[PDB]
Amino acid sequence: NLLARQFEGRHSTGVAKQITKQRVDSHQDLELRAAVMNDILDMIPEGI
Amino acid sequence: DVEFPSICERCLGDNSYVRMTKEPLGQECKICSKPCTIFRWIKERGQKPGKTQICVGCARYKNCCQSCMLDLQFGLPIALRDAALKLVESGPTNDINREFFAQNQQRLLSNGETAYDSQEASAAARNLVKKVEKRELVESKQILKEARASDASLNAGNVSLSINMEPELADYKIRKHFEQYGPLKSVVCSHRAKCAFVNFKTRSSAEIAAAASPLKVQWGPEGEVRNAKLADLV
Amino acid sequence: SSRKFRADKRSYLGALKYLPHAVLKLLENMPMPWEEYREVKVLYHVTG
Amino acid sequence: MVTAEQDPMEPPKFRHKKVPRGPPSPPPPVLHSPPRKVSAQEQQDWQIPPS
Amino acid sequence: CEYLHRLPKDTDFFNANVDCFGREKHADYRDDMGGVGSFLRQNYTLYVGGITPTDDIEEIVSRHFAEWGDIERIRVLNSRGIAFITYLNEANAQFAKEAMAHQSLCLNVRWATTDPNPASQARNQ
Amino acid sequence: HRKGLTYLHLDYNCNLKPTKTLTTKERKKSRFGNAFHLMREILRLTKL
Amino acid sequence: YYANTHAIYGKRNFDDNEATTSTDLKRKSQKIKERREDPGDPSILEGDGAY
Amino acid sequence: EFQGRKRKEFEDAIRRNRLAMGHWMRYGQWELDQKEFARARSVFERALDVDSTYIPLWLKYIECEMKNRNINHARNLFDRAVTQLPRVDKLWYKYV
Amino acid sequence: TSSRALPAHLKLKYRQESQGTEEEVRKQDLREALLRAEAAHFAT
RNA sequence: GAUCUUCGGAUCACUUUGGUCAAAUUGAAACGAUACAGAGAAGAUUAGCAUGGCCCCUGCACAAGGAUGACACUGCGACAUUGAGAGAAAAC
RNA sequence: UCUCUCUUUGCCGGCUUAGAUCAA
Ligand SMILES: [K+]
Ligand SMILES: [Mg+2]
Ligand SMILES: [Mg+2]
Ligand SMILES: [Zn+2]
Ligand SMILES: [Zn+2]
Ligand SMILES: [Zn+2]
Repeated sequence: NLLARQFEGRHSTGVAKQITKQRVDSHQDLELRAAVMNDILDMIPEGI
Repeated sequence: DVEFPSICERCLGDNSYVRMTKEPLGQECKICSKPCTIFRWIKERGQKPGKTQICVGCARYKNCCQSCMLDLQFGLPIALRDAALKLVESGPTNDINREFFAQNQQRLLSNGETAYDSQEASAAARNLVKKVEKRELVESKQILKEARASDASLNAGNVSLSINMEPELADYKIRKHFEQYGPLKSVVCSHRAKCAFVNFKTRSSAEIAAAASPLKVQWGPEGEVRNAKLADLV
Repeated sequence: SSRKFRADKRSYLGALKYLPHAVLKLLENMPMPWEEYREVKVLYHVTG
Repeated sequence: MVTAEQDPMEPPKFRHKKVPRGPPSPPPPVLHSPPRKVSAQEQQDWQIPPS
Repeated sequence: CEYLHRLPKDTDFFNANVDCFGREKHADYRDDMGGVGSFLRQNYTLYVGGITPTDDIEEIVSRHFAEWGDIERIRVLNSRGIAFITYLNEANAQFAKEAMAHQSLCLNVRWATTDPNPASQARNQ
Repeated sequence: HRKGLTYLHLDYNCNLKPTKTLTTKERKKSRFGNAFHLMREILRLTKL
Repeated sequence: YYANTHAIYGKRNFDDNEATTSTDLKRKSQKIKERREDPGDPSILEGDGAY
Repeated sequence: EFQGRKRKEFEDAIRRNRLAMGHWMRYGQWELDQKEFARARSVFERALDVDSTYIPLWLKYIECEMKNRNINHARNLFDRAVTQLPRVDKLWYKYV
Repeated sequence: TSSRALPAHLKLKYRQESQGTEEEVRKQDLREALLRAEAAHFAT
């Protein structure tokens, strides 16, 4: 792994990061905001 | 089935029977910046082995040879082809844009349509040769004496010159003109000034060359062009 | 520290991945107290 | 045609560089049902005040 | 030796891939234009810089450059010791470029960039 | 040395000691991981 | 492929004045052998007939 | 150098918020003031790739094509727009 | 590559005979079984 | 050359060349220093966790750190105009 | 039908223990 990272690069893009007891609140808030955005986008009728 | 790289038989050797190896992912395309397989063979015994340098996507979008990059229809460098012939627009020179163009062009070009037809190529070749053959075939008085006398003293409607015997066109044309008039040393010239000064090993050669006189001449940047405008009023 | 072998440095460094295997094979065959020397069959990279 | 064998100790040959994603296939037609009328009254009933 | 110890002639056309000096040509043309040119462009002229002793710079460089190969255009700036000699063939051009670096006329020989003159661009094209 | 960390000296007994006082940037750049240090210590034992 | 390469070399050098047989192989080898200097005798090791 | 500077600032501004159509509209306008074609269309159709359902962008694109008298180009653009959103009458009305 | 990506649980488990395979569920009569179970629950 | 064979010959073996590229200024990276400012949340001191990707660095790491790592976090016109008057103009 | 002005004119950074504390 060390030599692969040395001769290849980080490959930081496209990697996932598990929730680790410190991102729990900041991820729950994101999910709640996304859900509320979806509900807003739905209950508002067309052309309003 | 990843079968062959496209190579012309000028650099495939004069033997109808050659052997070659492939090393997959052995190099990054010098244009695509893409992982591509290498191919190594021998043109003829006794010279360094050749190898392919560009991917299969390229040399095909360019209709070129992966090793020598001579175009597979005319046989002169692909850069000179795309600079003088100008068949179809090329790509950029910067890294990200060049790789982006290479990737998207390979994608839209493997969808099935061919980007290079040789009919238009020959048509453009003949058009270029046709343009080449077509190519083959008181205010003046005040700017005349304004500075000629100044330099002459410092370091020395129609106007007719004098002939004295006091003892677009490149310089090699001058070189192969004065060789029969004596050995050459150096020919310093300038197109803007239109003045070509030569030097010989002996003054006798210079004087005999100059005696051939009856377009010709006999003996800052803009400051040297004052007498070149005399060509307009010669 | 010479350019005469500058082409082999990448391979020379990639064998860092397998070096602990070499350490294990070397320590596994250490000479016992009663033998003055021990000749070992060895396998080496042509790079060295 | 012979596949040249690779050195087992050879590390990764070259770096990998990310490319921004290419353009997608062009969007399809929409085919919606004809829009309904909402009128200014119902436009007003869905107006939210600032917080 | 295993390489030619002579001067390239008119009919010495080489491969576009191999530098006419035996080296190889990349695509990015670098930033200092130092060692070997790119294959995506063909420039027959080279930037030579160095001493600017007197007004005879044109003739001295001509003396020091004709012996290297066929010359096409010599344009030397009078203000500073900057010249843009243009050769006829790639072989002589690059042979002289590589052979005149750090010599006495050290000389900063490099590859010329795109000429901004629309007239010079027109005639070159 | 393929990291630019030429100011760090790896003596023949496998100790990583800087050759000069390091700034914060060098100190953070010249921090190796558990793999490199573990392998260095195993190598030190083998050399012993 | 061997034969074609040999033919190409013969065409390039214009030197094709040989035959082919069983004993002819040895006969061709005879003169190449006589041109060669002898192989020394091992245990003669520093000049004057070194192996 | 001035177009390079404005281009870099607008390009980052549209890379940061790729859903900000106002940035794409302003970029197309500023690019259109001197170099009237080619890359103007590129930038605009990039924005349509971001969101092809933004009718103001379609209308702005049409008007910007018609300012410089490119008629057949604009007719092709209308055909694409009307086959993409057949149930909006603004595009149909402008076309007719 | 990563510690969690190493091979593990390489044998996929399938439902055995008495575990409720598709054959038995198709053979079984779920309706009357469900009503009988509901009645048995109701009786409590 | 060894072996037979009968002085016709037969056996035995049969086409290399790992090439980031020719003896190191001018085609393997990335910077020192000096000079300027010079430490996130509406006073002041200050915990942090996040969002976005042509920004990365340390790390074996899908841990965690690098100032909460840094940068960024705004703003506009598918506005229909008529509601009216005045001097002009061409028009009730 | 122009010019100016007014008016009408629907309208286009997050989280936690308020994060925690505070006298010239
Ligand atoms: K802090
Ligand atoms: Mg962090
Ligand atoms: Mg951060
Ligand atoms: Zn070829
Ligand atoms: Zn390619
Ligand atoms: Zn030599």
